[PDB]
Amino acid sequence: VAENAGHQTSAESWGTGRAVARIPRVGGGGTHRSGQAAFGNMCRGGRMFAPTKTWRRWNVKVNHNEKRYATASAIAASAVTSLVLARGHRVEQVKELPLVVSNEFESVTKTKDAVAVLKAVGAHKDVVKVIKSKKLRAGKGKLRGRRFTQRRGPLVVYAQDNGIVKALRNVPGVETASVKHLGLLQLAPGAHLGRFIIWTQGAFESLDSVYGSDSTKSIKSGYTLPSNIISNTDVTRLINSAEVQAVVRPAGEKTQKKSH
Amino acid sequence: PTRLTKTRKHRGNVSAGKGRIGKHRKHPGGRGKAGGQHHHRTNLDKYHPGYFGKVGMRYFHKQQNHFWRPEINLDKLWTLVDSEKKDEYLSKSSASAAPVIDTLAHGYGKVLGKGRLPEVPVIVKARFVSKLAEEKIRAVGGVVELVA
Amino acid sequence: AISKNLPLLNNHFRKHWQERVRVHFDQAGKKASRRQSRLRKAAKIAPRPIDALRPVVRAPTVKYNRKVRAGRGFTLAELKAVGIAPKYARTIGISVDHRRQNKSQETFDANVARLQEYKSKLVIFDKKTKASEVASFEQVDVSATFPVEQPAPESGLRAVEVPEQTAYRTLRLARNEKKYKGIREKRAKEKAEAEAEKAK
Amino acid sequence: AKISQDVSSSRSKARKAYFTASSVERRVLLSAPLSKELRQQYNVKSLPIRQNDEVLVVRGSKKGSEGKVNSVYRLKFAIQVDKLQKEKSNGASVPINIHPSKVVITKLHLDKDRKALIQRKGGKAE
RNA sequence: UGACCUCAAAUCAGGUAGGACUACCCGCUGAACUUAAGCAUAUCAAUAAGCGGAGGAAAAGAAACCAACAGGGAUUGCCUCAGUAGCGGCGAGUGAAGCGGCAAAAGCUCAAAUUUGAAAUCUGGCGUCUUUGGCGUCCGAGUUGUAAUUUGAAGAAGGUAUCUUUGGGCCCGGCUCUUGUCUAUGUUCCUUGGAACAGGACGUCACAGAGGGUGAGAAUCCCGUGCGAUGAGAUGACCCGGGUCUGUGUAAAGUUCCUUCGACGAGUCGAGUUGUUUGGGAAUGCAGCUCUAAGUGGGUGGUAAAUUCCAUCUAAAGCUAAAUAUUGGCGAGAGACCGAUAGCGAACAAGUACAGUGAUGGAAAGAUGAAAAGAACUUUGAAAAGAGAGUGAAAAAGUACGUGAAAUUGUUGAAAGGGAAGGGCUUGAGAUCAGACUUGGUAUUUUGCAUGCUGCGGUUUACCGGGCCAG
RNA sequence: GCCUAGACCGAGGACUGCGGUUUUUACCUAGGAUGUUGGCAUAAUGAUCUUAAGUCGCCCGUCUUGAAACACGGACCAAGGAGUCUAACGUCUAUGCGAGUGUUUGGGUGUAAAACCCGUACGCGUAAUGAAAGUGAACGAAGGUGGGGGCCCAUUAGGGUGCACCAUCGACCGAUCCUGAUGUGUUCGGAUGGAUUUGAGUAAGAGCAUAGCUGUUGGGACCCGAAAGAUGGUGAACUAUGCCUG
RNA sequence: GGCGAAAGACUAAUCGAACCAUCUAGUAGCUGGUUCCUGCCGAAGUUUCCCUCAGGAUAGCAGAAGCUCGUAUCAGUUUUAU
RNA sequence: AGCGUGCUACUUAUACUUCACCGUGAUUGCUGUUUUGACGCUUUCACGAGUAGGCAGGCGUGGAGGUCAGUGACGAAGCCUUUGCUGUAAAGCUGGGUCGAACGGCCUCUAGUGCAGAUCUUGGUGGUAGUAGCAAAUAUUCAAAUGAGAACUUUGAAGACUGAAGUGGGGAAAGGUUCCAUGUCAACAGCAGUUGGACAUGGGUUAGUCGAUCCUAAGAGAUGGGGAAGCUCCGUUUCAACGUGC
Repeated sequence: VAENAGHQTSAESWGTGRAVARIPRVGGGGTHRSGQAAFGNMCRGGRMFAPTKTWRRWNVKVNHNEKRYATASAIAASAVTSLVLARGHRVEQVKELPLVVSNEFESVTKTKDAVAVLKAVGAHKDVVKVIKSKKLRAGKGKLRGRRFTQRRGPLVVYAQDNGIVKALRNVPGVETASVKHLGLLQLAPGAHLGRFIIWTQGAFESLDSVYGSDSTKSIKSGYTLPSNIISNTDVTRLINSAEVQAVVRPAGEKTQKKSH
Repeated sequence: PTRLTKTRKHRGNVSAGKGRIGKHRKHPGGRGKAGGQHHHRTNLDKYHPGYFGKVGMRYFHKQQNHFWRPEINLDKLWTLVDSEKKDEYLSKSSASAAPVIDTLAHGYGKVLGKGRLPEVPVIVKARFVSKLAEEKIRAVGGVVELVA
Repeated sequence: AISKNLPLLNNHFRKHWQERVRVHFDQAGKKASRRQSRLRKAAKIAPRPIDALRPVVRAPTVKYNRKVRAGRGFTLAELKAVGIAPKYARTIGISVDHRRQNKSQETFDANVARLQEYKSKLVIFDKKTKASEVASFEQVDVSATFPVEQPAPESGLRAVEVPEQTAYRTLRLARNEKKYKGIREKRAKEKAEAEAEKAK
Repeated sequence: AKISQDVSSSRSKARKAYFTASSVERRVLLSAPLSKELRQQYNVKSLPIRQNDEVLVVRGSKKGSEGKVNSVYRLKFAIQVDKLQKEKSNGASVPINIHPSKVVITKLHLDKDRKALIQRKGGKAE
């Protein structure tokens, strides 16, 4: 708010003894504003309680390594079909994930050709989902340049840009990203894992250089892919194993019998 | 987040957690460190002994660059050796050829003598060493070279 | 006003500080416009580099003796050694510092070699130089082309030479000598006149 | 999406620029598409409407109505056709104000300046 | 009778100053509330108010610097130093700088020198030309010193070996700015609707699916958007890329070594004292007063003094872009901002109406409809109005205009009511609501469908089984 | 021991149990209600609202030992209306990396305040102690004793090893006090050995960063509230006094 | 500050120090208020110091987070002995 | 139906006993049947007062990221309502009516986020209540006209009063069109109104001689000067070379 908002008055309290509350009041006469309360957060025309300041904290720091941890985790989640379906993508007609397309897709120049490529690879149902999901936003946000809301489509990740970005520029809901610069705002929209990512073969090949491997060192300085604290992520299969079941005691009933 | 604060939970209860008798006021007790010798003495004596008074001599225009002398112990001295040649150095080192460790070029002022060294000759370059640190270095067959 | 086991704070906010709060919302905008200024300046003077060549000097004080950094300008002696007049040198991208002198030889030699490396790669155009030759050149970054490099710290293997006197004893003796230099000089002098006046 | 930094996506700025447009700027706003026949006779798809053009109404209660424009009531952002009148219970008729975006021009009023405009826009006038 | 000096006059010729703005800037002057749980030093604060002065930035600025190192090297800003050294009723509080990393980088000009074989200099008048000016001429300024030459980093005068480098103007481009013009694809079909911009079908364009408008959610109806293309006008000793004409280069500038020299700012430095200020503490700066220098002199080296060294600069004269600031002005773009008691005091003929002698104080007030189509006409009435009618999708939209809450009120209906009323619990009465003959199954008949009898509502007593309430 | 009258309830939901009768791999009264009959389904039943009756019930908020108070605020209704943000911190929790840690002052890049990338310094940590000059952490398996989860060997027990941590006695570094070797710019040096002394120390590092609740301090500081003080201005149209002219 | 045949009178309904705007949201150990539900736990008016006595700091009482363990040795109690 | 005393039965607390249900704490078991919920299911036992205060789990509001290819002009949101249902509750959902353009659920984020009070703020509306009251200035009445309408307008007749220090006739200050004619009654004239200083439309102020203009008064105040950092202060012919002379 403005620094002087609610404080452009010369009001003084009348004190006590005049049968009115001790709030400051506008002086003078002849207007209906005269004698009215002022300066208070309870008063009409006063200033709000704790007026907002610009030196509030707006940006937040995140450790760089933690941010890279999250980027890697989202990239990994993009290859889990249950997570992509839970995320909300129409990927039931894509045979396997990840979806990798030949590099000829990096060179398309017309939106018609790019849309045909999306149709061919089975990623167009999700574009149509985006088209159909357009609605007017609820609330006063539509008075502030946020008038319409829609879904997020597939994310296209490339290695060389030969017009793929401008070709897919106008397709609604489809985002493009270089493999070199992948950020969390595209990989996990709304903090929900499982973006629908379409890789080119160039980007898919460059992934191993970008994030390294047991044989390849990351281009990122001093960066290694993180290590899970568990080695086998299927615990039921671990429990029902010869190693464990050969030492456990026999199991009781699922439910105790009421004996009294 | 304001929604997880207790202000949102105190809504509806009269005093906002401040008590009905105490009546949260502006500044009971004073502002800042008021009354440190009069009515806050019981706190300063208990938790901050030594607070009042002068000790020692002043030092006009103290330049902290003069007193720069970071320490490195002997148990950490072999980390200053290049990592990839550490194992090779630890094996073949002898009085005819021992690794040279310039502690000054790594940002250290004085070599202190905590810990034990590998039984390996070394040539240590430092601006300063402690008495015990230099005794330990010569005990493994090394030497200290003073630099400036 | 003073309660519990807490650190005692020095928060200097008793003046009208809220009138002098400077929030750097324009950090990104300043970065972008700084880059635009840099681009315009580079494009104006191409292929001539945007930076003047700077010398390499020792950082002052006992804390930063080890480090070596970029100086302001080559001394008049350093330019004298490579035969460049300072007035001329300022016109071919070599910075000049009339204030610095060379007491030592190491810094002087390093900067002379730096000047020679620069002068070898310098191609000075003229009226006869045509647009094609100038077009065949690329605007380099002088600072990156001639980076300031720290001298290599001592490593490797060397023969071990053990003096009889320890380094600790050497430092103790140096401290003691410095501490008592004045009093010993006074004592020795007054003894000298005592034994040179009563023995006359 | 808009790319130019000189173009504003503000709703309030857009609406202020429309309702406070001058009569000269309102001339371009009140453009009407040409009929399919003229769009090949001239090879131009739309023109600022003019007084003596003939238009066919394509939207609204008066769809299918034909007539020559009478006035480009620029203040009201509208045009009035010859016989698109509503009668009051008084018995007097008032013109019905149609927006030029809801008509098609079936015949142009062609003079020296219009033809240059048609030639300018890549079309053929004469 | 004449010069000179000093001082005047003129509606003399030609110029210049003032005032306005306020966000930032440069100075002066200068509080108190407040904190110290009292209060006087202190703090607030070297701040507010007051006065003077500017610019697009200002200021500062090319060391009488920092240091104490192997030394750095004009100024400014950031990060850090550092809540540190220090100051402080050593209380409350307060509080820098050097170094280092970076942004930006740019350097210079006078006085003090005999041109002395030539005041070589400059304002003005007059004349002329091709006019931000050139050329000629005449007065005037000026020797109590205007030009050329040098600025300490040097430099000068001689001698020296040769070498190296080079002035101006016009004409078109480029770059910067402003601005004009030009550009893809459905208004196809059906349903609802007053209106299709809605739903469904089939599509099309897309470097354009930002935004706005149009009678409801419009990429494809319009303007734009995206992509660019092409004109015009500016602007730039102090940007370059070219032509073209003049280049008066026996010129100027630099470069090596030698010799001799090498002018360097005074009521100033410095000292005492007083006051203020500072982190500056036997005194950080500033100012007043008194005293008042020197020529390897002078300043600084954060504890006063003397003795001896060392290091480092060279004051008392001056100019200078960029990096930095910006609640003002001009022009733009945005937002997890407000949404008409909010947001600026002001979404409206708002600093308006109005008050006050005056300084000053200072509101309330948005929304019919798509379109006034804003109710013709008849009737009762003095009229306002009413009743009909009419317009409209709607008059349960009539300008006392979207929706139209509560307080409060009218009418109707119900009910209760001996100096209050209202509440809980329990039941009665009245009203309202709910529920199993279940998606009930078993054979059954006709009514009904496009169809070649088949899913299955329909009916009544049988049979089986169920629901609920009771004995 | 036996007979006998009445009231309230029926949780659970295949089996598993303890018993009993055994005529029996059966049955039971023994780890919680079933059987049968009638009626109704246009209703018996249930709920709510309004009202009557019976009984109980003082007007809320507040300060207070004590409020229905003859204590204060409150005629009524709508809308607005009060623990916020920040700098620096303490504890705890989560996350990343870990003797390190922190990209975001800055540069590179960009689909342009985003995202992505880079690195020098610097901060905190890794060493303390002293006013300072200064000095600067292994006798030992980084010590001994008593416990100590867990693990190993046993076979109740018992034995071995025993991380964290607790109690305790020591060792090491700095300060203070004492002692004073070889020596020496003869006044310096300070080996060695000690001391009911002392430190926010060592004794196989635990931190750094971000976020969150809570608490603290300074800020208007949960909201409203003085009597005052200061700075710069406006008033002698009322009134006070003088003068001029009536 | 004025003015006062003096009442602390009068100085624009304002006078034992006018009015206007600002500093200023001045400070207040004092008064008043402080906005949803349920669950679980649940006080104190006492100690010492304070120009302290209508206030603080301190200890106590309370909550929360837990952590090391798993009957070890503990108790607003009795007995015996002293 | 008192007092002292004894006995028998009987009455009833939110206490005790048994049972049901809720929650909290502890506790049993559950992966070769873990099976798409192990932050779950499950067995058993005990317990339940509460201000100040603490903590936990939830309900609701404005806005943000994601998702429901969610609802909606065949009616969104809002509002009213014995239409009900769900939840201990905060609340959520629904039937009917009104209405006309947007709006919700779920996973997260965020905050100017929840009112009965503050002699709270702004706006609105009551009871009081058709009540207090509309009583100073001697005093009005008859008729006619106008008019829808006359205590109040006009005219006539009468009766009165101010009684020349006036309720007369002019002016200064102040006002500013109130002046005059025509028309007119929504508001105003605290009854009324055909009337008006109201409302609407027009018209109207004539100077050589009346004033101002000129003179000087108490005083104000430039200049030359002199102070003051300065805003400005003093001074009024003043330490002045003072004529826009005749």
